Amino acid sequence: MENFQKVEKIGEGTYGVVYKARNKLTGEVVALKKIRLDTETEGVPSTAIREISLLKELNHPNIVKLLDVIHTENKLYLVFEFLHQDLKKFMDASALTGIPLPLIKSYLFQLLQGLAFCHSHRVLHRDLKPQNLLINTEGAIKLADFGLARAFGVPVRTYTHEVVTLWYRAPEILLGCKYYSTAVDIWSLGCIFAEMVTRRALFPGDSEIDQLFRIFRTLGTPDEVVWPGVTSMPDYKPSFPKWARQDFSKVVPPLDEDGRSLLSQMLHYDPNKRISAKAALAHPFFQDVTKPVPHL
Amino acid sequence: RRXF
Amino acid sequence: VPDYHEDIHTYLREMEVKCKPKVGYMKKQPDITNSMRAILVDWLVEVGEEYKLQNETLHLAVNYIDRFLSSMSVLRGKLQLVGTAAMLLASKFEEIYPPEVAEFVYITDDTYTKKQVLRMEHLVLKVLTFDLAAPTVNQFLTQYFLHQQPANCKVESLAMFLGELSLIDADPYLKYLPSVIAGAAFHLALYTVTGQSWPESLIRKTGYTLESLKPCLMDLHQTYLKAPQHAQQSIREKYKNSKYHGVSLLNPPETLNL
Ligand SMILES: Cc1nc(N)sc1-c1ccnc(Nc2cccc([N+](=O)[O-])c2)n1
Repeated sequence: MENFQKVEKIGEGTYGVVYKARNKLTGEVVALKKIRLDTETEGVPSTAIREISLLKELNHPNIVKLLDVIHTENKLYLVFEFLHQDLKKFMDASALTGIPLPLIKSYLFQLLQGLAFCHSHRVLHRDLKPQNLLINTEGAIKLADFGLARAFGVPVRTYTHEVVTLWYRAPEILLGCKYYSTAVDIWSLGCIFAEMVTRRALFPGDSEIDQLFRIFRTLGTPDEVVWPGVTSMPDYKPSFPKWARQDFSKVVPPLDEDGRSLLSQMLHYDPNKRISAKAALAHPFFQDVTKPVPHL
Repeated sequence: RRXF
Repeated sequence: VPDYHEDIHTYLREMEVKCKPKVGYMKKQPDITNSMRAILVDWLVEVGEEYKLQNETLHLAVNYIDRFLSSMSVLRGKLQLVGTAAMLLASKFEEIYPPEVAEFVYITDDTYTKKQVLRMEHLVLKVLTFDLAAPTVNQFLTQYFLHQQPANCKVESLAMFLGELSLIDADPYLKYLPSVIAGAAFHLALYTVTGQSWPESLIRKTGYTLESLKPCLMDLHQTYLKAPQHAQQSIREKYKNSKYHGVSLLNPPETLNL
């Protein structure tokens, strides 16, 4: 830590504060995450355990790079490549004009690449949200914050009390599935795709039931035809109202036929039929993908 | 249990 | 989604080689023995039962112990400290919420302090260089179970039993990668329950013929035959539960037809 000068606080992640820092010997600018570390009572938090072990395994252009781990008696620091902004804050600043469609396409393409790489290496991110998606000045976007990530060499059991996020949560979790699958990450990314396009959260629920119901109002209340098994899932109720599926030309007006098609496949109700990240990369929507740079 |  | 079944298996096959312990490390430990290790692992089986931990957590903890003891000499009075920190770390990695640290002090009958446990945690992270996502027998078995025609829950439970038994005895089981032990455990379980044999679909996928599994299998057959007389009995007691269809009450075949 002697070779780093803290410049400023840039944010917070899972159980740690993130600083912009510079290496005084090499000149490199890094992002330093200082883990909240209680040395007498609980030790190294499970978020830092998972983030370190999983990110050391994951070397990809669209996943944030862990450069180094500095582990002393009373402090734990993670050294990352520095990235300039998060997606949440970028879209707040691009509200009114909107993020240009070509840049939306590029970001989605890149996020799918990073996600596909995670999944092929048995890592579930589990908490994809714009605040965890990081951008640089050169047009790259990267997955960040692997604190809630899990290795799925054996299937991951769902949390009784979900800590993950309401708005980007898959309907199978809300209805009480016993395990996560890679499909939960596709669902979140579909929500983020729609959010970039329309300039607002697709499903801004205020509770779990309201979250389900906001999904039902846009996508239609699911049944055995659309989602075999749904009516015998732990938290399914026959008293659920019946809403009609909305035309995606109303849900995401700016988006063309290919975009609407991919979206609907990323928001498929049945986790077994929801499109995979690898398959999504083959979709015709990415035929004309380019790499524009954002105005930060 | 203490254990060797 | 089964789009990554192959990729994941291939990737686990690659990582199990990297997370492998040194095979002859106990010979170079001057104060501890295979037999002590066996007592330690057996105790951890029981701890996972008391605290209703997942079986993967046990498998992970053992992997962490053997890799730690591969580079660090440990006196017999501290071996339990190593195990306890391993189980804490595995629980943190694998469990939805781990038992509190205090619970890990209590399970040793307060032979160590909370601070000792936490600083052993730090030391284990240092020596393992934070590489905790190790493939296990339990992971390979879980993936092999997708190839049952049809799925049979005695087979699964008995294969898990046999997998766990192998954690207890460093000689011979440290010789074998987890995918190989899982292979032998699955065949022997399938054979024991139905008389069937290591399926061609798994021969294509693993690239393991039954013949290549033979050395590990003969070891595992003897272990299974001699399980009721073994000094360590926690796994047997564990698998008597209705949860597991009593498999450890089924009778082992006196011959493998090999
Ligand atoms: C490792 C890491 N985890 C996060 N969570 S953010 C983070 C990180 C890594 C690299 N660069 C950045 N920079 C950055 C810039 C702007 C905003 C935010 N944010 O935390 O709000 C982060 N943040």
